[PDB]
This record gives sequence, structure tokens and C-alpha cells, in this order.
Amino acid sequence: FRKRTGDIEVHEIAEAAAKRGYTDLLVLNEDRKKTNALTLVHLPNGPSFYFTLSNLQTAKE
Amino acid sequence: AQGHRLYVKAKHLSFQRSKHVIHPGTSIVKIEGCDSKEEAQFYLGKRVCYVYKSSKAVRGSKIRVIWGTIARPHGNSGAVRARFVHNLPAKTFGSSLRVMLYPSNI
Amino acid sequence: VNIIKKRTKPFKRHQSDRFKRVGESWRKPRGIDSCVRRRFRGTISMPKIGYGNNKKTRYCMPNGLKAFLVRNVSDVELLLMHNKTYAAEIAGNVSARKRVEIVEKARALGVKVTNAGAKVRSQE
Amino acid sequence: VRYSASPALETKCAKARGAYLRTHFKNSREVAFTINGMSLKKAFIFLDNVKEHKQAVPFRRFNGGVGRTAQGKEFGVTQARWPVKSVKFFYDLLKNAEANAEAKGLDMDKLIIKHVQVNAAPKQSSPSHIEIIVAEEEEAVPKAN
Amino acid sequence: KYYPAYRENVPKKARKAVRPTKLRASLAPGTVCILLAGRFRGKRVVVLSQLEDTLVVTGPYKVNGVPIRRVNHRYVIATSAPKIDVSGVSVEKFTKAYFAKQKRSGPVKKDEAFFAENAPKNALPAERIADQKAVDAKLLPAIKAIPNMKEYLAASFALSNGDRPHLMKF
Amino acid sequence: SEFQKVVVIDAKGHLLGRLASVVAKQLLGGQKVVVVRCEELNISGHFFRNKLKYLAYLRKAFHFRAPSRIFQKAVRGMLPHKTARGQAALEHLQAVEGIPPPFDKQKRVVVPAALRVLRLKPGRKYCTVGRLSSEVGWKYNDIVAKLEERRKVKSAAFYQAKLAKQKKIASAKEASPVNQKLSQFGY
RNA sequence: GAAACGGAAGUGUUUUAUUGACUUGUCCAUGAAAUUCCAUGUGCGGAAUCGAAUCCAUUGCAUACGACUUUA
RNA sequence: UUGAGAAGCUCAGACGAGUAGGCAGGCGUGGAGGUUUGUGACGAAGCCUUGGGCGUGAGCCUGGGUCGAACAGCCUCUAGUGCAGAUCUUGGUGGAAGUAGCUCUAGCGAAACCACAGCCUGGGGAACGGGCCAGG
RNA sequence: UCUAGUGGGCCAUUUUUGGUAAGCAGAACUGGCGAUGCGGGAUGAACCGAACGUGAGGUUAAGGUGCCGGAAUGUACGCUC
RNA sequence: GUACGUGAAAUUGCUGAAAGGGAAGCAUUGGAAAUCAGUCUUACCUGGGUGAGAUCAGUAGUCUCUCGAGACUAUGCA
Repeated sequence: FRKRTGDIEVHEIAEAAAKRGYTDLLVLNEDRKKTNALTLVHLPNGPSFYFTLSNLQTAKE
Repeated sequence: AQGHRLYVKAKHLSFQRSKHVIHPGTSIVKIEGCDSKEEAQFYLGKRVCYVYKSSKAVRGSKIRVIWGTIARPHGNSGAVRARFVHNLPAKTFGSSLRVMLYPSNI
Repeated sequence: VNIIKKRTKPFKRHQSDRFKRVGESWRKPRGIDSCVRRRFRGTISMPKIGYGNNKKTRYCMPNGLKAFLVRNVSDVELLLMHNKTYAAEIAGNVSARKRVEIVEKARALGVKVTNAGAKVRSQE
Repeated sequence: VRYSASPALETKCAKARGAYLRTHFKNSREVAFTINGMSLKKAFIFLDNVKEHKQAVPFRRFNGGVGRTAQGKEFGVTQARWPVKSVKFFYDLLKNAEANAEAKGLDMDKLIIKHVQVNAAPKQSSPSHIEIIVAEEEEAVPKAN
Repeated sequence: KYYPAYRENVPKKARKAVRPTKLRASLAPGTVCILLAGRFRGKRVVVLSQLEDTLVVTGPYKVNGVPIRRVNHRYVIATSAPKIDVSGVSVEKFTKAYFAKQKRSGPVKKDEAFFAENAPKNALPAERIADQKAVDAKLLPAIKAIPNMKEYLAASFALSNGDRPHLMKF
Repeated sequence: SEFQKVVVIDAKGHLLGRLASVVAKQLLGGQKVVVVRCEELNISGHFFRNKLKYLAYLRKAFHFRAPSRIFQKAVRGMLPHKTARGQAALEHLQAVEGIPPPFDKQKRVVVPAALRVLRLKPGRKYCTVGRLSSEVGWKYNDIVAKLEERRKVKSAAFYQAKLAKQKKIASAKEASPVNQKLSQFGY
């Protein structure tokens, strides 16, 4: 897990992570303290999928 | 363990009050060792704190503090009036407070 | 001239908590024998003109701006010369299509929007 | 249809309802309180006993005018009664919920009464809405790690 | 973008002038002083020189491990212990810029800020240790000559039972 | 001046009202107070004076006779017992007759503002609480007045052993030259 | 590892036998820092267990009912 | 120096209980003329909400939820225009109460009454008491 | 010039007349409450202070500083058990 | 889902949390717990390089207004 910093984009993260040995990138989109989407990118130039999440529950719940 | 405690012990007696009206914004503090209003002049302006512990480990710590300052003496016996950043809870009557030595003029 | 509020609690009508039929909207008591009208000790306060707030800081949000109601892109462009004094507040009945257009326009004008995240999602 | 309880998710539960039932609301409320949480097989035995006066239903909140019995010592209270109209409706609903679980393929030897509620039907006398949810007893899987 | 676009409530000319801080007469250079706050609370250190408001203070780093530091004159107790000879060591190199924290420059790219591949550390340089050693060398003989003072600076001040600071003298 | 977590007070020769007011203020100040020898408290006035006062009290409630229960009642009337603060302050007071074993090996202090010898005019009749209690219902006076000698004898033996032990260091003090070599500091 | 003493509510006072250390008793050599001016096992829910008690075989000894006393 | 909604801007000083009564300025509702080249199925109105904000206040704005077709700001006009009371009207629903009834039971099953709580000794002068004060 | 509302009492003080077992009653006068919250008076419709926009700080009045209860178990001189 | 648009309050049941001892609710001040709000460094200034284009051409045309004012069309990028 790496905290998103500044104005680095998903494609920039993907091309940078492709040189770090990573193979899949998962970006959790949240707005107003609620995660609602998830885009997963297959590295280095693989397919990209976009899902919208719902019914998010954690172990304590 | 007697190589610590740069502060002075104190007790939170009450708020400033008349017979039937209480003023929680200013608190009456009994600094131990101070036995008159002339000795209370040394502790004027000194930082005083109330140190307590709460269940949640917020900030990665179990202890939280309310800071304050000593404003003026109260009465003849050496009690002082202290104004804290947050008004001290009424449950802390008879609780312990710490009177530092700073801001020091000594 | 930072924002100072002489009072933050509301003025609740007397006996409004006792009775559900009685609303909490302030009503001036008219009973002569009522202790609230006579302003005894321990009773609830009453709206007085002394509670009024500073004219310079009146109507100002905690960030120092005044809320200006906005319903379309024409209303946002009005705050071009007053972006340091007013914040745009989109109306509640403006659709999510117009809300998007308002929010992009306000961003170029340098205008703060109070509810810029309503009825929309994000996709980076 | 929706029930008062977040459970009744299809996998490990079974539901049963009775609406506008011609039985007193207060008596049904007391029976529901007693059988709540019991195992399904244990609840059937208890309901049969109340029919046969072997066991007494402790009237607990609406206990005004209810005579105390020694059979209430098990429940920690004193007042008790032997309703048969309320018990018959609850026995029928439990039979329905058991049959629903059998259709769902639930494990029949672990069923307990997770949620049973009684609500006031419209004044036609005071009728009663009764809804029952029986769910499998959730066991804890050992970590073994 | 330059012509003011608003009312431009220019502040009125405030008649406030900056004047030198009048420190206490007891906070002379060279007097042994007790630190009241910070990570070095309770330590006894020697006042090298007075800055504009703070006192450039240090305990001999070979004695109590307190490096060349600044201390606010309000958070310090000026004891009446015999004064140390500090006129020998030059203190002109201790200014506010000498102790000022390094300004943020942050030369990075948006490839290593992500992944936290920067590891920026500014550990104390060698000249700071060299200055500390020079001060220690010029101060140790002064504290060695007078008796019962070397380990006095090593000890930590504390209050015991029955201690009344309004009555005790330092 | 200064507070301890637990303060043990030897109530011998202390006036009832003066000690109770000091104790009640200390209880509200946030301190745990233990009062021993509650049967040795003194009350100004002759024997018949407080006799009729207590006899009238008997006419009035749960009449308590034990000396500690008398002192506990006096302290309670000086506390805001109708509030949680007053009740909490009351629970920090432990009044007993005699000096029980947990307290006979602990230091006991006295209150000069409550001592009879410093407050009552010489030649004034006084009534001891323990004697006053003995005739109004208390029946343990003789056995506690007999056990005190056992405590005193043991305590006196301890003091003699402590004093004899102290003599060695006291002699060794002046024996060491450094005691007077640097005695210019007043020690 | 201990033995004594302590009954008022002893629950602690010693005596130690050693086994290891700090030993501020005192004299030296190193390390302290960019924190570069204050902010500071325990609990619950489940089970497999071991006893005990009640109901229970009961009983009137008790008794509106509760509840009580004996015995399987 | 831009600070001419001259109905604006600005400077200064003093003052602030209030029944009857008098006089100003405002808030809100239904409908009407004008206007916002106004809002709305990408969700109007209503409703809910320990979301946020504005006003001394009447009130207003807004987030989320619910919802499904209309609705609002400003200037003016208009009136069947604002409720806690009327032993108010209509409707709905409570405690009494699963009580009275037709030991324990089985079924069926009310009504009167209801500002609200509810341990005592004294005093609170106008009952003070149950409601305050001082105590148990 | 016209133009709303009121056309009483209570607490009583003081001066004061008659008194009459003695209290008490009768005039005027005086102000207050009545339209008035607040500190004190243990509590208090009429006693002592004081009359009110929202607040911060300071200082007081009447009352008080053993504890309840904010504040000297203060100083000095006396009476009493 | 015909007990049918929306579905308020009074009232009722279940669940969860908290508080319990009698004037009570309520007011003031804070604690604890739960929850919520918005406020972000990012831009500005300056220098050079590289290209770019017009509101720049020791530039050529059209259109609409009143010589020059707007809009464009080619051509060059000092």
C-alpha cells in the first residue's frame, strides 16, 4: 500500500510500478469518507477494469 | 525515583462561586506549601495542568492534559484563581493539579 | 475582524420539551404570572437585541464568507468580483447535471462552493 | 416482505408470519418473550407442555391480575398463566418455520429462535401480527494456526 | 494580475517598534542554569551567551550530554552557583540563523514521492560536533578548577518532599 | 500544608467539633482520613450537659452509641451528604475506637487547631466521648480500655528498641570527622 | 530456600542462608545531539467436565399462591 | 481613496425594567399581475434525519435518506393568511387493564377518571405542598 | 389644539385622635409593592442593598469568612460556663 | 401487492446502547463516549533554452459598423 501523493496519475503510477516489479495496481476511489469504486490495472499494459463498490462491511461489522 | 517532579502539587477545590451561583470559568486551586496570599505571588502566571487518563488510546497514548495558568490569589490562606483552556469538570473537585515553575522569573 | 458569536445555542420556546404539541419555535410568553416573562433566576433566556451580532461579521460563515444562493451558471459568474467575500451555495433543487456545470465554473472563478460534493461521484 | 430483524438472510434462516390473527396481543407478547432464543426442538416441547399444563408461561410485563405459580421459578419470575390460543398460533407458526427450513435445506438439529416479534394488528378486540425467524446456531471455526 | 481587484483594506500605520529584550540580571553569561522544559528538563547547563530573547545554552557535552542549544529565558532557573569562565570561547558564531531549522527545498520527482523512495535525512553535520568539541575543550578546565561542579552539572535537578520553591533560593 | 494519601489522626485530646470540621474539610479536599482512638475525643461541657443532649437525641432514627459512630455523625453533618460529592467524601473517612493493627504501626498526627489543651481554657469541665458513650449503651469500654495497655506496652518496647538502635548511629555521627568538617552548612 | 514475631481487623515486623547486581564511597576515560526555544496477560460468548443446590420420590412440619421443613 | 442603493457612506456622545395602551420595522401562508432568457424524471413538492450553516428572533439555506410531478426567489396586488388552551369540532391513539366483569384456571372483555411526579418531621407569613428551604 | 388607557387596594412607616382590662380602632401624612428581575435575609410578596441590552476584566454594597459555603479556626481588650 | 401514490404525529412491539434512589423534566459549565464540519503549497516572481501563435509583421485581402473599431482569411515567427 502506497499513499497517493500530490498529482501523480494512474497511468504514471502504473508505468512507475511496472519498473518496481509490481504486476497489478488497485486504486480505491473514495468520496466523502466512503469508498465506492475500484479500478484494477494489469501491469504493464494489460487490461483495466472499473468496478463500483457497495455494501462495504468490515470484520467488526 | 526522586529525580523528577519539577512541578508542585496542587488540588482543585472548587470554582469561583457565591453562596448560590457558581462561575466555572475560573477555578480555585490550593497549591501545597503556599500558606498565605504573599507566597501566592510567586506562583502567579505559572502554568498549571490537570492530568487524567481516558479509555481510548488516542494519539497512541493513554493520558490527556488540560492546561491553564494561575491568575491571582484567592483569599488569605494562599489559594489561587486559575483559568484553564477548557473549564475544569465539576467531577475534579479534590483532584490533583501540577503547578510548573515556568514561565519562571527566578 | 474574526467571527464572534455572542451565543451559539438556539432560543427554545418555554415548555416545548414538556409537550409534543408545542413546537420549539420561539414564542414570546404573554402570561403575566409566568416566571419566564418576568425573567426570574434559572429560567430560560429570551431573544434580546443585545444578543445581536457584529454588523461587520453578520451573516458570515465560520470561514469568513457569506453564503450566496446559486441556481445556475449565471449566478456563479456574479461572484467574480466578490470571491473573497462570498461563497456559492447551490440550491437543493438544482439537478446533478447543472451542479457539475456550476462547480467547474466556480473553480475557474476562484469561488468557494459550500456543497460542491452533492449528488455527484468522482472518477479519476 | 421485510421483518424487524436484520437476520433471515436466505442461507441459514427460515421465516414464518401470521397477520391479523384473532388472538389477544398481550397474551401473544408474553408467549413470544418466553420462547425467544430457545432451540426449535426445545421450544416445541415447551409449547406442548403449556398445552398440557405441565409448564406455565410467565406473564412478565402485563402481569397485572396474574396469579403466581411455582412453575415460574425456572424463569426467575412469579406470575404465570396457561394460554392455549396464543400457544396454538405460535405452535403453528413454528411448524411453518420448521417446514420452511426443511425446504431451504437448513441443518435441522441446530435451529434456534433468533427473532420472534408480536405487533398490534388494527383494532377490528385486539388482533396480533406474529413473525418468527429461526436460524442455524452459528459455530466458531477453530483457527488452528 | 497586479492592480488590486478588491477594497484593499491596507493596515493603518502601527506605531510599534522593535526594541532589545531586557533579560534578567541573574541570567548572565556563564551562570549555571536549570532547564525547566523540553527533552532536557531537569538538567543543569552553562549559559554561553544571550541571544536576542533566548539564551544560547549548553552543558558540557562530556558531562550531561546537552549540546549547543537555545533556551527561552522564561523556561530556565538562574542558580547562584559559582560562575564558569566563558569569556574565552568565542560565541559570535551562535546566531538565530545558526540554530534555524533548514528551509524546505524538497528536490524530488513524482515517481519517488510515491513509493516513499526519498529517505531525506539531515543528521547533524561534523562541524556542529567540531564546534561542540571546541566549546567543551574551552569550558572543561574552568569547571574542573572549582570543586564539586563537574558532577553537579551531570546531576539532574528535582523537587523532593517538603520542597517549597517559593521559599527555596537557587 | 501538604497532603498524604492516607492520614491517620490520634484523636486523644481532640475536641469533637474542631476535629470534625478539620476532617470534613480535608475529606472534601480529596484526602483519605483515618481517625483512631475515637473514644478519647473531648467535648466542652460537663458530663450532665451532653448527657441531656444525647438523652434528648435518644427521644428522637438509628441511635448509635459507639464513639466512632458519634464522630462519624458529627463529620457527616458538615458534609453535603445529599449530593454525590458529599457521599464520596464520606466514604474516605474511617473512624474507629482504639488503634487497630493496620494503624498501630503507622505514624499518627494531631490537629493543633482541635487539641483541647490549646483551645479550652484551663479549669473548664470536659466530657470524654468514650466515658459518655459507656453509660448510654456502649458496652465495649472495659475491653478496649484493657487492650490499650497491651498496645502501649508493645509500642513502648518498639520505641526502646528503636531508640537503642538509633544511639549507635548517633554516636557514629560525631565519631565521623566529616560530620563537623563540613557542618558550616547548618547540618 | 527459609524460621521467628505479630489476633483488634495479626497480613505485616524482622532474622536471614545464599545466589547476582547497582554499588554515587571515591578517581578517571568513552556514549548522549538535527526532538537544533514549551506542547505528553485481562475481559465476554460458547461448549466438553467436576461438585453442590433447587425442582424432583416427596412430605406437612409449611399452607391464596408463592415460599418453607424432612426424607428417594 | 475610489466609502453617491444621498433610501448610501461616515463621525461622535448618551441611554437600555415594563402591565394597560401607543408607534415602527420585519418573518411566514393560499391565490393574482410582472419578473428571474428561474428550478425540475441526471428527480419538483412533501416527509424523515444525534449532518452542516445563517438570523437577537419570527424564520431561512443546505447534506443524506425517502419520494415521484410539479415548484420557487424578487417587485406589486389580494385574503376564508399563522393556535396549546375555548368542560372547542372531527379523526386517531394511550394509561386504567387483560382490571371490573361474562385462588388457579380456558376463552371473551369494558367504562369512569387522567397537568405531572409521588417516604416523613418542622418552617416558608398569600394553602405553601406534593412541588421550596433545613433535616431524618 | 386633540387622543389612548385608569377613576382600586395592599404593605405599612411616621405624625396623630379616641382610646380599652390591655391589645386596638380612626384621620391625615409618607413612600414602596402594585408594571420590577438581581445580592443578602437558613427558606420567605413586601426587611437590608440595589433597580436589568450581550459579554470580558476589575472593584464594591447589604451581608458575611469553623464545616456545609466563596472568604482570617485573624489581631487586641472584656463578660459568661 | 388491491389492508395498494406520498405515509407525519400520538401510540405499540423487537433489537442495540446508556442511565436508575422519589418532585421530575429543564438551564449553565465542562468531562467521557459516539459522531460531524470545514480550513492545505500552489501559486507568485525571475532567468535561459527549445519550439509554438496575433492583439507582432520597414506585411497582402474580405465582412459588418463609425479615417479606425471589431470579426475573420491567407503568408512570415525576427
